[PDB]
Amino acid sequence: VDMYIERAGDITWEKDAEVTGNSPRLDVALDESGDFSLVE
Amino acid sequence: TTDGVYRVMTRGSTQVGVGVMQEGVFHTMWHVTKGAALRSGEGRLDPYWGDVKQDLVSYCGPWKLDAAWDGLSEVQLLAVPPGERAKNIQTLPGIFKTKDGDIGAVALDYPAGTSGSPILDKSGRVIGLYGNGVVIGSYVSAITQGKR
Repeated sequence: VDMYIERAGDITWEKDAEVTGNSPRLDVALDESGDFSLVE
Repeated sequence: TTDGVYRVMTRGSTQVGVGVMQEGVFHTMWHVTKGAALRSGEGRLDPYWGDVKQDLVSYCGPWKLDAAWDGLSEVQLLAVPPGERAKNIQTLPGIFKTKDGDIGAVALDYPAGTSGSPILDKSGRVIGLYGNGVVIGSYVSAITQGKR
């Protein structure tokens, strides 16, 4: 299986960016497999 | 080798993720490549460091990205979705609260092949990578940053 990379852009902040999304505060645990789960 | 954001492709061809070239090191998420070597032109990039718990891997050298969210300011996801031009999405992160401290998180839901896309602070520095997270039915990604 050939995995390969292609350049897609510069790493730059864009002044004209779409703004969206919430800012939830969540309790989580991170297990040994790198999986986040919610906690209560 | 050139600095930038990159698609990670497999073989028809499919985009399985994204990563960041900086200071001669390619940075992406473990779940994207599982550490496999990557072709870049006629060259090969070999893994150098990886960690399943952090869900991160670096190629050609140690992890170089060390900026962190300031906890107050909006950030931008430099999303590189499959089949789409790199685009910036600005957002105020929420927070993953964990026993070992708080982590920024972005409540943005892009296709799986966007995993590894960089999240940027206002100065243009990569503060982490997108694509390891939790579901609340909306996905929320940690801002995953390694250690330099």
